[PDB]
Amino acid sequence: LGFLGAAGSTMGAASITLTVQARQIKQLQARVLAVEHYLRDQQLLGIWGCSGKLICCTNVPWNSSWSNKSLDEIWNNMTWLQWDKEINNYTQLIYRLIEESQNQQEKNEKELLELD
Amino acid sequence: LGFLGAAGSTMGAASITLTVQARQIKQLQARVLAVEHYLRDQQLLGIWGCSGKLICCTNVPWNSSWSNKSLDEIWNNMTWLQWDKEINNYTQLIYRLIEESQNQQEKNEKELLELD
Amino acid sequence: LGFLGAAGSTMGAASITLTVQARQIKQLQARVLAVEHYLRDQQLLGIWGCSGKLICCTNVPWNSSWSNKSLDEIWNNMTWLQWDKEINNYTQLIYRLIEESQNQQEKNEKELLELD
Amino acid sequence: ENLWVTVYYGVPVWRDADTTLFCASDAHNVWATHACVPTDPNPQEIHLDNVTEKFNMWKNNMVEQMHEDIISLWDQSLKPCVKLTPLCVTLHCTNVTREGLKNCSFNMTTELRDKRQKVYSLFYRLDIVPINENQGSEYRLINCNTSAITQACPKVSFEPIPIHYCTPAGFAILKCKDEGFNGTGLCKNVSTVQCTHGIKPVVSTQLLLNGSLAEKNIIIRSENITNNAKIIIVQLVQPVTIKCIRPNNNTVKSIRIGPGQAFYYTGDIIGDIRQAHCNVTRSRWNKTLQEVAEKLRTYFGNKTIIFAQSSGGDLEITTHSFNCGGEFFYCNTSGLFNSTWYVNDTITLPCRIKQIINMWQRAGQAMYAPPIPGVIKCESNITGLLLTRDGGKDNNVNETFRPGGSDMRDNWRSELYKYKVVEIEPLGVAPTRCKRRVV
Amino acid sequence: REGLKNCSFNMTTELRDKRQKVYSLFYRLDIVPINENQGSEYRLI
Ligand SMILES: *[C@@H]1O[C@H](CO)[C@@H](O[C@@H]2O[C@H](CO)[C@@H](O[C@@H]3O[C@H](CO[C@H]4O[C@H](CO[C@H]5O[C@H](CO)[C@@H](O)[C@H](O)[C@@H]5O)[C@@H](O)[C@H](O[C@H]5O[C@H](CO)[C@@H](O)[C@H](O)[C@@H]5O)[C@@H]4O)[C@@H](O)[C@H](O[C@H]4O[C@H](CO)[C@@H](O)[C@H](O)[C@@H]4O[C@H]4O[C@H](CO)[C@@H](O)[C@H](O)[C@@H]4O)[C@@H]3O)[C@H](O)[C@H]2NC(C)=O)[C@H](O)[C@H]1NC(C)=O
Ligand SMILES: *[C@@H]1O[C@H](CO)[C@@H](O[C@@H]2O[C@H](CO)[C@@H](O[C@@H]3O[C@H](CO[C@H]4O[C@H](CO[C@H]5O[C@H](CO)[C@@H](O)[C@H](O)[C@@H]5O)[C@@H](O)[C@H](O[C@H]5O[C@H](CO)[C@@H](O)[C@H](O)[C@@H]5O)[C@@H]4O)[C@@H](O)[C@H](O[C@H]4O[C@H](CO)[C@@H](O)[C@H](O)[C@@H]4O)[C@@H]3O)[C@H](O)[C@H]2NC(C)=O)[C@H](O)[C@H]1NC(C)=O
Ligand SMILES: *[C@@H]1O[C@H](CO)[C@@H](O[C@@H]2O[C@H](CO)[C@@H](O[C@@H]3O[C@H](CO[C@H]4O[C@H](CO)[C@@H](O)[C@H](O)[C@@H]4O)[C@@H](O)[C@H](O[C@H]4O[C@H](CO)[C@@H](O)[C@H](O)[C@@H]4O)[C@@H]3O)[C@H](O)[C@H]2NC(C)=O)[C@H](O)[C@H]1NC(C)=O
Ligand SMILES: *[C@@H]1O[C@H](CO)[C@@H](O[C@@H]2O[C@H](CO)[C@@H](O[C@@H]3O[C@H](CO)[C@@H](O)[C@H](O)[C@@H]3O)[C@H](O)[C@H]2NC(C)=O)[C@H](O)[C@H]1NC(C)=O
Ligand SMILES: *[C@@H]1O[C@H](CO)[C@@H](O[C@@H]2O[C@H](CO)[C@@H](O[C@@H]3O[C@H](CO)[C@@H](O)[C@H](O)[C@@H]3O)[C@H](O)[C@H]2NC(C)=O)[C@H](O)[C@H]1NC(C)=O
Ligand SMILES: *[C@@H]1O[C@H](CO)[C@@H](O[C@@H]2O[C@H](CO)[C@@H](O[C@@H]3O[C@H](CO)[C@@H](O)[C@H](O)[C@@H]3O)[C@H](O)[C@H]2NC(C)=O)[C@H](O)[C@H]1NC(C)=O
Ligand SMILES: *[C@@H]1O[C@H](CO)[C@@H](O[C@@H]2O[C@H](CO)[C@@H](O)[C@H](O)[C@H]2NC(C)=O)[C@H](O)[C@H]1NC(C)=O
Ligand SMILES: *[C@@H]1O[C@H](CO)[C@@H](O[C@@H]2O[C@H](CO)[C@@H](O)[C@H](O)[C@H]2NC(C)=O)[C@H](O)[C@H]1NC(C)=O
Ligand SMILES: *[C@@H]1O[C@H](CO)[C@@H](O[C@@H]2O[C@H](CO)[C@@H](O)[C@H](O)[C@H]2NC(C)=O)[C@H](O)[C@H]1NC(C)=O
Ligand SMILES: *[C@@H]1O[C@H](CO)[C@@H](O)[C@H](O)[C@H]1NC(C)=O
Ligand SMILES: *[C@@H]1O[C@H](CO)[C@@H](O)[C@H](O)[C@H]1NC(C)=O
Ligand SMILES: *[C@@H]1O[C@H](CO)[C@@H](O)[C@H](O)[C@H]1NC(C)=O
Ligand SMILES: *[C@@H]1O[C@H](CO)[C@@H](O)[C@H](O)[C@H]1NC(C)=O
Ligand SMILES: *[C@@H]1O[C@H](CO)[C@@H](O)[C@H](O)[C@H]1NC(C)=O
Ligand SMILES: *[C@@H]1O[C@H](CO)[C@@H](O)[C@H](O)[C@H]1NC(C)=O
Ligand SMILES: *[C@@H]1O[C@H](CO)[C@@H](O)[C@H](O)[C@H]1NC(C)=O
Ligand SMILES: *[C@@H]1O[C@H](CO)[C@@H](O)[C@H](O)[C@H]1NC(C)=O
Repeated sequence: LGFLGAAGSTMGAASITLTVQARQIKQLQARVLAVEHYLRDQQLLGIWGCSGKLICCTNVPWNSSWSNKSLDEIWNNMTWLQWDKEINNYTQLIYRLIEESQNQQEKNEKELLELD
Repeated sequence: LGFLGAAGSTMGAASITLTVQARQIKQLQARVLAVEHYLRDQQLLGIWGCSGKLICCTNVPWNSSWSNKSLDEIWNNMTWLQWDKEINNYTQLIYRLIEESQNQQEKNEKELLELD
Repeated sequence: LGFLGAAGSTMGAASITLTVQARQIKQLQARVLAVEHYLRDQQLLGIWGCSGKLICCTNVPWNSSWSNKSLDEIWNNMTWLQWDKEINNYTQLIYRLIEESQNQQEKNEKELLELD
Repeated sequence: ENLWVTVYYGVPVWRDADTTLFCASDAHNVWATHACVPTDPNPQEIHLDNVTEKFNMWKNNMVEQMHEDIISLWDQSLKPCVKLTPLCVTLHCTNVTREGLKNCSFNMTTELRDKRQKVYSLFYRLDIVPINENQGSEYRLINCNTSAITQACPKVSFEPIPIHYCTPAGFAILKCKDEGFNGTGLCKNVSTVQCTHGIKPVVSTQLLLNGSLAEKNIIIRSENITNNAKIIIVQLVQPVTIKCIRPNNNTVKSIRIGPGQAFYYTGDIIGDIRQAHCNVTRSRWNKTLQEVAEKLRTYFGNKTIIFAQSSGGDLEITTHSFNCGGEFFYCNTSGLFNSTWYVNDTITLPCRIKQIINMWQRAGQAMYAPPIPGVIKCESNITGLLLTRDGGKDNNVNETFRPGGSDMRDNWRSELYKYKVVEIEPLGVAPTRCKRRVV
Repeated sequence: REGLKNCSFNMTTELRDKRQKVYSLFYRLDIVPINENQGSEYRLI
């Protein structure tokens, strides 16, 4: 299909192609910038505990205030471009909640291991 | 709290905020330096097998010469700033021991799979 | 032992030292280049699903046309330098096969996530 | 119990560090602020509870970086500008008919290499030195024997713009919030910012203008209050307004030196010729001196506090230099520092204007400011003083202080005293009962 | 000796309108005779 070839497809269809898209003086600035973008995204995944995965489930419940749409209304009826606009104002809030959940999870894993 | 807001808090209390600090021509030099700074610590985590984790338990036993303090004396009676000073002379020693232990673990898991 | 002190040792002996080598306008360009080489290898490990591991087993079968040597003939009778030369023309084939095997694994993982 | 090493990431610790800082500013100025990163519309500051930290304004390397950046920006602004090397030519001068000005004439080059033109211009006596022939009619520009002279571009403003200093990610700037602080010792109230508040570049030699004000009381700062060699920085609670004027109405004319070049000079003065001056309100200044003396007495054993004018040295040392309207003023501050304070209208300061300056005192460098036409007026706040102690005396009766300081860095310190740069180290290790499980 | 020559030139001065006569010694290796080859005039090699 190729890079971004799924952009006009539904979110559910697009989720199949994530593997493909995970890949891929002024030159110096271009090289530094390319590195910063790669690491920016990886830093978030590492903090979330999602590193190494294209699809990562979390323990954060969905707030109906972020969207009142059913899963079918989202996965089979939307492009990711449309979806990002719908939650553009809630994305940072969601990110913080994921991070808090990861830290609570690892603290609990530690306390469990203390019993062994 | 906020960035480093936990710095004066006890080591145990501070652990709830780990994600807060985990995230985050001269301008170009600043950007490159920030990348090198970030990667330095991520490289150690990758070697230690701790990548993707905020809290990572190891197989290295604590040597009482590094500190003779009880867990209450450390976790409920210290800041992380004070702790780093106490073991500042042993930090690199500890780091090498973690690396040696990880490599033996990687080897042992390989051998287990070879048998199975 | 020190950096690359294992280079003349057998591959099996060398495997115990992997963490030793895992560590580490012209000046600015050199710093960016060093980062790119580090990340180049880390991206390959992420593509292969081997990120965070010093030793990573794959599902790709050894193809005897690359080498007909027995494991004892490889692990105890050769250095890594000699080994790289013996299969130098096949390394790209191996890397591509590892990526293909990971792609199949990710498709299977996606189904499992929906099932449970 | 058997304890094991546990690795933590995101640990809230830091160590003192020196790192490259970059400029940021609010969305042609000499400081090239357009090159700077736009400031955050809502800057963050985090108070650090239970944190006490050691600061030392005299060892602070933010100051060294600011000084290098101020010089580097200044030099960059002069690179495209017109060189005045052809103007180092014998001048023939007579009185304008005040002593501060001479009416000079000379032969200068033209757009065409083979042609010459006669130029009449007025110069300040400070920029003019007699030729060793000593006939009294022949003169040269004062820096022709020490440096090339470059004309500042007329399009470039020297007006200060606040500059925020920012640190790279992974580093942070600590700020001291104590109500009073000497810039040294432990600060009880510490907060963290990514960037400093904006700091205006200000160039001055005796008085600090338009700086930060003390919240409650006058703060006197020194590396060693008992060492007369050290420069004492005094921060005022309330500003004292100083107003400056250049009464002369200059008519600025332009003559080509050569292709792509032009020279700007005052060709005429309209109306009478009067000396430039600055005034400080007497009542407000007197209150300021008394309050400074009251604070000094707490360090010096309640000895009578004496202020006095500088003992000597270059004009740049003995007078108060500043940039007003793009003109460089040098004012006689003896009107401000003539008092004696026992334990028990306005002040007019004469000024001089000099077009050729050496702001950083570097050998081999000089700048010629172009004249600014018309009458120039300025207003600024005196927000602090640079004082030195007159030592070598064993007298227990009284003590004497004089204005001025050894370096430009002393000005930068007055705003940066509260800031410290630290490196953030997210990794750390500590014992736990937790043991890693192995497959 | 033969390795040196005593040369003179009109050098510029701190002031553009003035000139000074300068005497100096140069090594023969740094000095080239005028193309007229009269030996009375020289230039830097
Ligand atoms: C900067 O440094 C300072 C100094 O180091 C740090 O402060 C220290 O912080 C720790 C951690 O918070 C405090 O320890 C905790 O202390 C409380 C007990 O204190 C209580 O009793 C007070 C009694 O006084 C009156 O009020 C009672 C009301 O019933 C009356 O009966 C009395 O007669 C008196 O009138 C009471 O006043 C306190 O309430 C007030 O003060 C507290 C202070 O923290 C405020 O929050 C309140 O809002 C209020 O202003 C308070 O009730 C212990 O109870 C704590 O132990 C519990 O929590 C621990 C948290 O780690 C936990 O480990 C323990 O196991 C225990 O948890 C148990 O109880 C919980 C109750 O909710 C359960 O939920 C839990 O499951 C479990 O059962 C703890 O010991 C230090 O006292 C405090 N030191 C000082 C000198 O103040 C400060 O934190 C640092 N700042 C930063 C940012 O780091
Ligand atoms: C760009 O946008 C368009 C519009 O959104 C989008 O097209 C929609 O694609 C979705 C699938 O992603 C379609 O929904 C499915 O349709 C399945 C097939 O039903 C009919 O269409 C078949 C052909 O569809 C494919 O090929 C056409 C081009 O030919 C293409 O447009 C389609 O997108 C799709 O690629 C056709 O073969 C099939 O045949 C029937 O009718 C003929 C008539 O002659 C008859 O002879 C046959 O015997 C038979 O009766 C029929 O015509 C349908 O099976 C599918 O439901 C199954 O799969 C889903 C998903 O796994 C399961 O959930 C479900 O339970 C079933 O198993 C589903 O309904 C949708 O219909 C398209 N919309 C339109 C208007 O065509 C493109 O894909 C987008 N492009 C990209 C790159 O994203
Ligand atoms: C540079 O190159 C040289 C030559 O290759 C290397 O020297 C070899 O080092 C390896 C690893 O240490 C040696 O392998 C071991 O040799 C032992 C030799 O036996 C000792 O004891 C007998 C008496 O019982 C003596 O006669 C003999 O001289 C030795 O003192 C073997 O016993 C070992 O076998 C055991 O370990 C192996 C590996 O785990 C097991 O597979 C066996 O079953 C058994 O448990 C082992 O073979 C090798 O012999 C050395 N060669 C020589 C000629 O001495 C250097 O190490 C290399 N340097 C570097 C830095 O790589
Ligand atoms: C520094 O102080 C001097 C003295 O206070 C200020 O000069 C004063 O300026 C005013 C306004 O120009 C003068 O008023 C004028 O007086 C003349 C007569 O002298 C009169 O003819 C005019 O109509 C007008 O009334 C005032 O005389 C003058 N004082 C003196 C002694 O010359 C000067 O402005 C001050 N500088 C600053 C920056 O404030
Ligand atoms: C300083 O000197 C300059 C001249 O070098 C003075 O500028 C001149 O001022 C006169 C008025 O005094 C101007 O004439 C007026 O022009 C306006 C234009 O709208 C007109 O409406 C008036 O009727 C009158 O003609 C003259 O143009 C102006 N010259 C220039 C080049 O602008 C200036 O006023 C002097 N400043 C002081 C404080 O005296
Ligand atoms: C700023 O203004 C004051 C007041 O007009 C000037 O004060 C005068 O300064 C000169 C030195 O530059 C003093 O001359 C000295 O007198 C002492 C004896 O008192 C003698 O020992 C020295 O060798 C020298 O001759 C002069 O007395 C003094 N005038 C007054 C009334 O105190 C000051 O010079 C001005 N500063 C500058 C840089 O122009
Ligand atoms: C601060 O200033 C005082 C006064 O100059 C310094 O005290 C001098 O210290 C030297 C040390 O050799 C003695 O020989 C002098 O006799 C001291 N002078 C007096 C007047 O007591 C002090 O050293 C300075 N502090 C620092 C850190 O430089
Ligand atoms: C410093 O103070 C002295 C006085 O101690 C000033 O000299 C006075 O000048 C005024 C005005 O001419 C006279 O009325 C006084 O009688 C003078 N005093 C003496 C003792 O002669 C001197 O002008 C002051 N300096 C400055 C810069 O203001
Ligand atoms: C500060 O005190 C010194 C020392 O007393 C003063 O210098 C003295 O001045 C008196 C004037 O009568 C003389 O009698 C003394 O002989 C002087 N002492 C020395 C050591 O020379 C100085 O004048 C005082 N300063 C002020 C502003 O009053
Ligand atoms: C949903 O969002 C609203 C608005 O931020 C918030 O007040 C509410 O607590 C949220 N619900 C949950 C379950 O987080
Ligand atoms: C404990 O630490 C001390 C100091 O580094 C060291 O001498 C000693 O050998 C260590 N003990 C062990 C078992 O490593
Ligand atoms: C093994 O490698 C050879 C050479 O590339 C290739 O022809 C052969 O098909 C490979 N075998 C398998 C099973 O992939
Ligand atoms: C091991 O490899 C070396 C280098 O190719 C070779 O000389 C030696 O004969 C090999 N040993 C065996 C047993 O094949
Ligand atoms: C001009 O003033 C100077 C002193 O500054 C003096 O020597 C000269 O003679 C004066 N010229 C006339 C014409 O008075
Ligand atoms: C200002 O101070 C002087 C002493 O230095 C004093 O004589 C004068 O009265 C003061 N002026 C006012 C208005 O208080
Ligand atoms: C100087 O002080 C006055 C006091 O009213 C104030 O209004 C003005 O803003 C101050 N100027 C500066 C540059 O701070
Ligand atoms: C210097 O200039 C004079 C004329 O003023 C000329 O005669 C002489 O030859 C010149 N010297 C040189 C070395 O050109």
